[PDB]
Amino acid sequence: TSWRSEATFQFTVERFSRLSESVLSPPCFVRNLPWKIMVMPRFYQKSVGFFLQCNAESDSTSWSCHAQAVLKIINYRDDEKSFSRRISHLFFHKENDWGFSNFMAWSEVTDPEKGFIDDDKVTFEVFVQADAPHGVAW
Amino acid sequence: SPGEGPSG
Repeated sequence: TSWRSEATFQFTVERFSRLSESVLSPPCFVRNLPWKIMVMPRFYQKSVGFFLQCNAESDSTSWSCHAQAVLKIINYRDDEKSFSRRISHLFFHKENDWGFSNFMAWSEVTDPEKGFIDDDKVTFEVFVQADAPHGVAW
Repeated sequence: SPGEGPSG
């Protein structure tokens, strides 16, 4: 159920090579809160920005939830070549997302020989393990 | 660096 303490969810970004604005997945409910994948191009050389967002729409300022997560870009040819990074973060209203602005090089993820992109689609996955929240279910 | 942190 939505009260579960962990879940894995995926979001496939289409027309990936043409991405310009941040894109957001539908919510996955864990600890009864909505978690989402956020992806955007970033520049510093171009990189994939990949973030996990928690409970961002709520106007509450009382809530918090600590979670650990694995953020993964799927390699569709060989899951052993999928690329992942781990985070731990206390999510709350003023810091409702966390991840990596330079998760991977854009030129690598979009390289058709590497196995992450197919039909201009790239799939992102999050495994999130969340603690019981505070300041929500009183 | 992988740029760990918030999106904004």
